Amino acid sequence: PRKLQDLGLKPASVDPATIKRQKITNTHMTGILKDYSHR
Amino acid sequence: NKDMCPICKTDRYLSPDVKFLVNPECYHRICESCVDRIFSLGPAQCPYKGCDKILRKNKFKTQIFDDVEVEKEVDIRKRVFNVFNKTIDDFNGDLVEYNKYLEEVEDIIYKLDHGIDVAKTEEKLRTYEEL
Amino acid sequence: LRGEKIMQNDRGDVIIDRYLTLDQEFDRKDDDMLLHPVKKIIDLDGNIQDDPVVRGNRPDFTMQPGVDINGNSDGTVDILKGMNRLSEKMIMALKNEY
Amino acid sequence: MKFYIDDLPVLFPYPKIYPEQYNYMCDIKKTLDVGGNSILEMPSGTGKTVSLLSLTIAYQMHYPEHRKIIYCSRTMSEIEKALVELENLMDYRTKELGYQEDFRGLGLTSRKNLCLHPEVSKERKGTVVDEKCRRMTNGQAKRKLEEDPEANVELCEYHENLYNIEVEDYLPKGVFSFEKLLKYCEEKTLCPYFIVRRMISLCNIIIYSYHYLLDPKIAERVSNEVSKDSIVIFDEAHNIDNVCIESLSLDLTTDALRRATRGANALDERISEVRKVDSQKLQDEYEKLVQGLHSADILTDQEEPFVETPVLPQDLLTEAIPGNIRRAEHFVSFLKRLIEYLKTRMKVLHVISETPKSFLQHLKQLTFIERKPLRFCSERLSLLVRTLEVTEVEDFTALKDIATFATLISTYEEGFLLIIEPYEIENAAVPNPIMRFTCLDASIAIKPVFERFSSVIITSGTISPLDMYPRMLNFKTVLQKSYAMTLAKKSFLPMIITKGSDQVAISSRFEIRNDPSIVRNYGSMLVEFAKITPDGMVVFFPSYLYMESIVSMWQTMGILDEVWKHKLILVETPDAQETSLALETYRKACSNGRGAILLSVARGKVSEGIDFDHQYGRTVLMIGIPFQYTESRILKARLEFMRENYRIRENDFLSFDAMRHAAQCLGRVLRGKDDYGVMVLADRRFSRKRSQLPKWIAQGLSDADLNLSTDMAISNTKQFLRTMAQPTDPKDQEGVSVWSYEDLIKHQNSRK
Ligand code: SF4
Ligand SMILES: [Zn+2]
Ligand SMILES: [Zn+2]
Repeated sequence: PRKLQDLGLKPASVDPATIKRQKITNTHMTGILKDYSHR
Repeated sequence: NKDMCPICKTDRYLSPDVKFLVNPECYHRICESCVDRIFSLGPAQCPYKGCDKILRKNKFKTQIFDDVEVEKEVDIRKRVFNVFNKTIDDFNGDLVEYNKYLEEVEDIIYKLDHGIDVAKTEEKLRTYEEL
Repeated sequence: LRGEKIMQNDRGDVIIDRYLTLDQEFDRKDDDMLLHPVKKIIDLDGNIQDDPVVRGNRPDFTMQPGVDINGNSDGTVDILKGMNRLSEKMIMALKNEY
Repeated sequence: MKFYIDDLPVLFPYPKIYPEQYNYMCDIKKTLDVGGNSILEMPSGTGKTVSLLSLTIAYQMHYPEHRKIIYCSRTMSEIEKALVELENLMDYRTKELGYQEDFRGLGLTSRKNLCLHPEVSKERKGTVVDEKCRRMTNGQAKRKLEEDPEANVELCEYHENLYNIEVEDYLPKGVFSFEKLLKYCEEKTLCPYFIVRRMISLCNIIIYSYHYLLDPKIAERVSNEVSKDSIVIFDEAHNIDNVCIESLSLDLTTDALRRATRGANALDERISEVRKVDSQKLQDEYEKLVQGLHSADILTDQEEPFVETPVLPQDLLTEAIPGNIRRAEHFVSFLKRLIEYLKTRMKVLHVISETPKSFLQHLKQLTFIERKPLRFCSERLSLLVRTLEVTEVEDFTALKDIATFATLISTYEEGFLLIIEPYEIENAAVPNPIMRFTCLDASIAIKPVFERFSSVIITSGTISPLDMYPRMLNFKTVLQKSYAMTLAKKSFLPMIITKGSDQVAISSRFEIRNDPSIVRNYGSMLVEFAKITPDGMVVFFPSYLYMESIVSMWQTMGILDEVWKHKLILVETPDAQETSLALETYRKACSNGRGAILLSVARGKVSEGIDFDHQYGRTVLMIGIPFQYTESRILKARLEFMRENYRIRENDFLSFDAMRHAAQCLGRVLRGKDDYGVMVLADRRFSRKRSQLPKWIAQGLSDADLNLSTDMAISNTKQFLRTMAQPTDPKDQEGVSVWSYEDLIKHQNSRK
């Protein structure tokens, strides 16, 4: 791709090196409370 | 004959740096690479089918207008105006004479452009440059 | 028909989509049905044709219908025309033979 | 009634007269008697046209000078309204004086609006109609038919029938509006356009638009017929600067140049063929050119030049042809290389603003085109096209733009600029270069009028401040004032809304056009006001693009669904016919009680003449200040020119331009003093523009309404409508806002 760009021709690819990889208190209620953590 | 040199057929896509020059002798488009390869040593016949007029590398220039006919007319106009150059005061304000002179100059330019009387017109230019 | 911009992403229905071109033709026919000479009091065509040789500065892009990168219409004018035609059709239907 | 001024008897067409109307007539008479120009601002709710016509007609028919009258409006619909008013006034005068006094009053417009030919009136553009009418009336067809009856060329029966009768017997004495004129000319197979064009020099009063007085293309022929001592009236003249500027402005596109090249090649081929077969025409034209004759001396009165004179008549050179373009072929080559130079200049990569002198110098350098030959391009092309027998001119239509641009740029150098932009539309994949030749000084086009005519009245309903107009256009006024309507009870409620019901600021700034909070606030305001508005509701948007985007957002949100339950929705569209049909539908919906809402552009076609009164206009929502597009090269150059020359600040001029259109839209709500309406200006930026509004609107704008909320404005609107729905006490307006003859006599006695 670098040579193709140097010669003025659009390169349709990129260098792979640039691809960035990417004591509970009450218990009688146990098993009853659903976790409404967010709203 | 759209975006490639008719001789070497160098397309702009493969040669984005290609630049086409023109020669007043025959106004035939040619790329700088062909000019350098064919005329570096010295003058040579134009590399075209049907054109046998010799030309020199030093005479090449960049095309201004996109129309070859208008480029030819404008260049001939420049050559003529370099010889027939007068102002209104040259005739002491005689507008009739100035208009007739301008008409004569335009007729000469037209004759040179269309090859009506090449020999006589060129001889007249040569004489008037002296006078 | 609801006057909402159609989205290419929406799948729609294959059977009903066959009538879209027929709807275009029906819209043309309804435009002809509604078109008629207008009184000179509110004749806007005469306002623009009063001087047919007017040449000035072309209006800015804010004074022209919206367009996209490719240069074609964005389609927002179509819904405006659709609602306008709906209102015109209702008003005309009021003035029936009865 | 029939009352008396110091020495002038005036017959009013109504038994009652407003104090504002009486004072307006007195001021106009004073201006006419003293000589010079004047600026008058009359409230939109008081009869202005009727007073103007009454006073001017009485003046002309009483004094021995018998000065004619020229009425200049901004639109053809206004011409129609003025003609109707004049007809009513003349009917009253004929009923009161016992006879029909010798009087002729006509309007004037283009062929497209007065053509009756069944095959030529069916065109969508006026240029084609004009070209076909020229093909039928130039005299070429008549001459060919005379020489050889077998010729297939046909004529126009309407035009031919006119030759039988004389000019003085074209129409009977009286006032002919466009509708009545079309009916009469259809019943007698006559051409109204030619009737008017041949009777202008004889009519007592002539009514036309500002283009027929400012645009040199169509103004020279009409102005050569009117008298020099006539009265001149400019009605609704607050937006005359835009007309004056667009009169001398041109735009050239890449497509235009590409078409001009083809036209030039076709012209060269035509010249070659005529040279081959019939060259005596070329020889005769050249011989006539040598002496120094021009289009005026060559063309007959029946025919017209192919290219309309783009410059004012005073700026045209009177000398013979320079000689470079004396021959057909030489001129063709000159024009071809001019087109090539334009094409090669259209390749710039960044905005370039240059003066005509710089453009001419660069032209003289690259090519060898001088200023003087360029100044004669249009005239020479007109003569050439006339002599080449070019009955079909579709190919040559392109050369008109090049001739216009050449004759303008080689003529004017001060107050003009040339802008070359690689991007006509910045939102485009591929560059589309555009070349705009713009006039920056608005006084160049109007100087000849102000010098030719002695007395000029500039009257309007929303022309304020009055001090800037003399500054912008170089003229002096004997008096300039605005009238305060003597309303007995407030009839219009102007209010400014700066924030929505949620107390969030609202504005129509383009950079924040797509903002959910602002869009939703505007939609809520629209729905709430539509719920309380009885019959009609006009919404004016700053620009068509803004209206489109905000309407689409409302459609997505479902606000339009809420509006639909209470009122029909009519939307302004680019198509003029569709917009007219929308207006008709809106009026029908307002009349039948269904209730309607009309969305339009504050600077669009509706606001330039369409008037909403009584049932048609009840509430006016000005959505944002109608500010122009700031990032415009033409507007920026005009602002810089005004700052340098007239010492007008850019912000001041921009605010004036926007407030002028806002007031223009606001003033289309009231016809009489019994009309009422609510005028809401929905933008945080109106709060400081009260001093810039017209006097009669500023007086009605209370201090408590400078910055309101949507809910509080809705409550005020409900209360105001409920109050205005009650019967008025006759005594409250018996002699304080409406005057009878006895009250007028009492006022005159007290004043004297
Ligand atoms: S002469 Fe009148 S009716 Fe005939 S084509 Fe011309 S404008 Fe139309
Ligand atoms: Zn080559
Ligand atoms: Zn060659």
